[PDB]
Order: sequence, then structure tokens, then C-alpha cells
Amino acid sequence: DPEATKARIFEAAVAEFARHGIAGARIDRIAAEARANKQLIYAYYGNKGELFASVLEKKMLDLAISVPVDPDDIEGWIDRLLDYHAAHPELLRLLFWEGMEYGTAELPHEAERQEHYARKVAAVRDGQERGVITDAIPAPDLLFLLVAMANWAVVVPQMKRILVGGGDAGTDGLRDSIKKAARRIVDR
Amino acid sequence: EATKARIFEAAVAEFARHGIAGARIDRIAAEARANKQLIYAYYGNKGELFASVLEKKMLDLAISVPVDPDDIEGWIDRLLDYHAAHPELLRLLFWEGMEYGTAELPHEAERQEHYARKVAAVRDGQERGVITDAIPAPDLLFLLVAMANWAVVVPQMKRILVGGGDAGTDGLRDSIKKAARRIVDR
Repeated sequence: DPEATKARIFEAAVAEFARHGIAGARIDRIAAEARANKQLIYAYYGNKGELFASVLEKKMLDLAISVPVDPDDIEGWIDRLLDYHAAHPELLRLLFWEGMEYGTAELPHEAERQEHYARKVAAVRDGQERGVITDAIPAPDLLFLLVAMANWAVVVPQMKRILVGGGDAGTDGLRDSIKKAARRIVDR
Repeated sequence: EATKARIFEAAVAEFARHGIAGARIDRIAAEARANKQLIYAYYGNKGELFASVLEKKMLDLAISVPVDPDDIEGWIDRLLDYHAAHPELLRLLFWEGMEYGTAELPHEAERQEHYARKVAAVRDGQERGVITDAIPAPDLLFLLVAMANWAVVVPQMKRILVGGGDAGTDGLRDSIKKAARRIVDR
């Protein structure tokens, strides 16, 4: 299973995209690392852009299935989200490279990305309609801001380290602040 | 318009698009119309060059928009305005985070003081009871900054979620302020 060519390319692609981004990624390196010929990569994914889009989409589905947005347990959702990122740092890294490469332009799998968010937003909205979470802020914006506080530390680990100190006492302390902040934001 | 100024500018542009490891001194020299040796004469080495360039952009923002506990919403407005007008800062900060991770920074001491000052401004606001103290000053500053800057890290998520163009940008702005208030309100 993990020996299948498609699986090897997938994994090598992740590693390569994670380090060098989309433009800096080298198909040759991916091929070498996957012990697969360059033509095989194109046979399974068509082109570099499609390959990145596919790899990213899969990691996102994994997180979406493992940690669905849950308005009835904001704190538990935050805990699971933080745990996942710590256990799988490739996702956020790929997301950053994508943001840098495409900026505000349409994405290769634009439609699929739209649905991805429409579902998460719906989970937030449902919580608003049921009055479990504030509706002072729109559902999408609300989801975005909660995600911002949970992932910011990954973007600037030097800022986190210097502001809350290294060591578990800081990570854990921060996790606690994120949850207290999320509560104040969604309450009522 | 001296050469040190040209190198600085070229360095910014270079670091902004290629990061620290991917940055090329030759490119910076060519773009600055300055010999490679001159860059080392004025900044010593690539790492020192980056640290100097980043430190300067941060001092600029720090002086232009001080952490103000007595006007969190105005502070957020000015913060958002500044990043939109000077996108190099956040970009450089991301590259730095990716390059050093959790390791000591070249100008570690200077960075420490930088944050100690911002933290102090939030603390002061807590001590005066203008801002909640349910959350520690440092963490409080961090979370506020997170909401303000996350959109620049993932422009695609912002665009899809709150809409692109001025409508989306202005809507997120309002939400950021409302969220910040709920977080700090004593």
C-alpha cells in the first residue's frame, strides 16, 4: 500500500512542497525522492499545479474529517485543532505557500475549496441560529478569527516563543488563553 | 540615496520574495548597483543583513502605531492600515519564523525588548482596569495581533470566506474590532 507508486509520489510531493513551496518545488527532486520516473508523476497528477492542489486538498479533507467545526464545544474543537496541527504540520505550511503563490487569484480546485468552507461556515451558522454562539459577528468572519488565533503561532514561532516563553508552560498557557479568548468572542 | 540605502532597499525586496535561505547576495548587489563586497562592508553577512532590515521595519511600525490599551479599536485600525501600506514587514516576519523556528534570533536581545515594551503597554491597561486581566498581557497582545494579521498569511481563505475586494476587507475589519472588544472588555 505505502509502496504503491502513487503513494510514494504523494509523500515526496508533500515534503518537497512543504520545504520549497510551489514555484521553488522541483519535479526532479520529487521523482528522485519517490524513486519514480518524472513521467509517472505527470501520469498520476498531470502537472505541478494539479499535484500541489491534490496534495493540499487531501490534507485538508483529513483535518476536516478529524476535526469538524463544532459550535456546541468551541473549547473542545480548539483543543482538537491545536493537537492536529502539532501532529501534522505539513497542512499549515502548504496553506501558507499557496497563499503566497496565488494571493487573491482563483485556485486550481476553486469550486472544491468553496464547498470546503461553505460546510465549515454552515456549522458555525447552525450554532448561531440555535443561539449557542453569538451572531453579533457573521458566521464566516467568526470562523476566520477563531482560526486566526489558533494558527498564528505556527506562522510566527519566534514571536510566540519570545512573548509567552518556550517550554510547555507557555504552549499550554497559550492554549488556555486561546480558549478563554474564543469563549469571550462567541458567548451569548 | 547613498549606497547603504540602495542595498537596504534591494535587500528588502530580495528577502521579501525569496526568504533568508533563498535570498541571493549577488541579486541584491546587482539590483542595488553595488558591489558584493560593499554589502558585507555595511552589514557583515546575510543573516546580519536580514536582522537589520527586519529590525528597522519593525521599529517603524512600533513608532507609527504603539500598542494603545485605551483605544483598542483605533489601534487595530492603524495596525491594519499600516500593513496594507507596508506589506514587506509581515512577509519578512514569516520568512524569519520559517527560517529560525524556535531558535535564538541574531538580535535576540533587541527583539526581547521590542516585545517587553508592547507587553508593558497592555499590562498598564490591565493594571488601570481598562482591559481585562482574565488573560495574561503577553497572550492578550498575541491573540489580538493574530486576528489582525492572519488574513495576510492566507489571502485565499479570507477571499473565499468573507469575500474579496473592499467589501470583504472592510467587513473583516469591523469583525476584528468587535472581536477585540469582546476579548478585552473588563
